[PDB]
Amino acid sequence: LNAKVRLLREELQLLQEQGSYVGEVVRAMDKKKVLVKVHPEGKFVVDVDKN
Amino acid sequence: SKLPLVTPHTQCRLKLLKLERIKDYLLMEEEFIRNQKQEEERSKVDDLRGTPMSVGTLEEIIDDNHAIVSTSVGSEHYVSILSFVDKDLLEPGCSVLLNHKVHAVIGVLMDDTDPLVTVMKVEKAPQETYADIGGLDNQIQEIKESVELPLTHPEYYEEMGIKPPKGVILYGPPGTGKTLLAKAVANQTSATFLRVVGSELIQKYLGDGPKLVRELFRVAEEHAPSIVFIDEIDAIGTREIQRTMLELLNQLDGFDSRGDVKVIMATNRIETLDPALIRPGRIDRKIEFPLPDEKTKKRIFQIHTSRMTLADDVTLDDLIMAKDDLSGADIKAICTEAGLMALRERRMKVTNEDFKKSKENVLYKKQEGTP
Amino acid sequence: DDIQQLLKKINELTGIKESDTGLAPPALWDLAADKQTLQSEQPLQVAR
Ligand SMILES: Nc1ncnc2c1ncn2[C@@H]1O[C@H](COP(=O)(O)OP(=O)(O)O)[C@@H](O)[C@H]1O
Repeated sequence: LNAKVRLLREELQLLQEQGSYVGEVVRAMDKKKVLVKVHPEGKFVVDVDKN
Repeated sequence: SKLPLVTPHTQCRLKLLKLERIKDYLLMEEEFIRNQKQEEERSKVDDLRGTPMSVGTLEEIIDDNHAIVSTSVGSEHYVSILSFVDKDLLEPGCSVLLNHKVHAVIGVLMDDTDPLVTVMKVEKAPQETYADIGGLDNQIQEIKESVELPLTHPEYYEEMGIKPPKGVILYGPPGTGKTLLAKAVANQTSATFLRVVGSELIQKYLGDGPKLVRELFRVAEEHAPSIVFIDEIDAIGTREIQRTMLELLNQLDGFDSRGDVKVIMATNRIETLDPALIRPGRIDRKIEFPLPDEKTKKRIFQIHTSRMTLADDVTLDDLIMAKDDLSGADIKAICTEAGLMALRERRMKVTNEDFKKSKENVLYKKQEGTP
Repeated sequence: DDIQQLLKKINELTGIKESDTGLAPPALWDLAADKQTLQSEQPLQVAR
């Protein structure tokens, strides 16, 4: 019962995070910067996280 | 960058030694790289361009640091230019990085548009060399004098006060090596090579023909030392198509100063060429590619059969003999089909009779018609 | 085959090549004026 309660609570917590877009890179710009193409807007250069 | 060219081709330990030399050097590369500040500059600039940075297009520059930029939503913004952006690298149509919040110009992005001509920039000449062509010596000296020497050593012409020749037509029966010679000269002098095949500049769209040739010359002059090849110029050469001709002729002769880009145009039906495109002012070098003679045919046989394992009984002369009936491409066809015929009967070592029946069958497939 | 695989290993080890940006000679640019103008002026839109 506690397992289901906990998983529901954490799922509710992550459910607040938004849609995060969808992008496709055309060319990486070395560490961090990296160039990407998103569907409705144009090209951006977006730093990458800890991965 | 690319690997060196190992120039034994028979399986010999010389080939080996060259290879393990190369392995040694690349292994030192691996060693060196595996056996392993400006935070002030970064903290100013790469923090002023706070991530993310959008990509837009520059339209006009109004002040020293003020410019108009459009974005992919199509809106137009008069924004400022930060001092680190190279002004001389900025022009209308240029792709520019912009601050996300305040759209300020924060740098030029190297171009990644105009896809088609970007593809035809090829630059992939290194498959051949003057070595791969044998016997076309007169043609070689002609094209060297016309396009290769002015690129490699313009000093002679500048010292002579000579404005170098600015157009070459290659002609002859097909399979004589016009395309091969163009690729070979592109390889000898590493100037950027541009190839566009004839009819492909003919387009359904009214503007697309002249527009395509204009953008091709634009990219050619952008690469600066460049050679542009139009094979089967006959497709255009022999109102709209004539307007594309006018565009090409004016791009050759007309206003402005063209500079360094060289033009090679290959035709199979030179006599059908219109007088305008063969400009005495521009096209002063016409190079004929005759059907190979006995010496040239022998050279082509050696060049093509060189990479093939051969038996002792092959008497190349009876293959060379008779008359100038065929070209180098036909010779390659004989070599290839002789290889297949040796393969069927299970020879990895082609013999004389293989080439004999190969040339016989090719001559059978060569031309046709009722007696 | 070792030629090919060692080439690929070298390529992955050196990483991709820096495409970079504008960034005129370092002594030429910046000054605090750049950031001050960035935070003080307005990115005007353009209208007919
Ligand atoms: N002199 C030559 N030396 C070597 N190869 C040749 C020669 N002439 C023709 N060839 C062969 O013919 C082909 C090139 O034909 P080419 O005449 O350049 O075509 P096009 O007529 O379209 O210009 C190549 O595959 C090449 O191997």
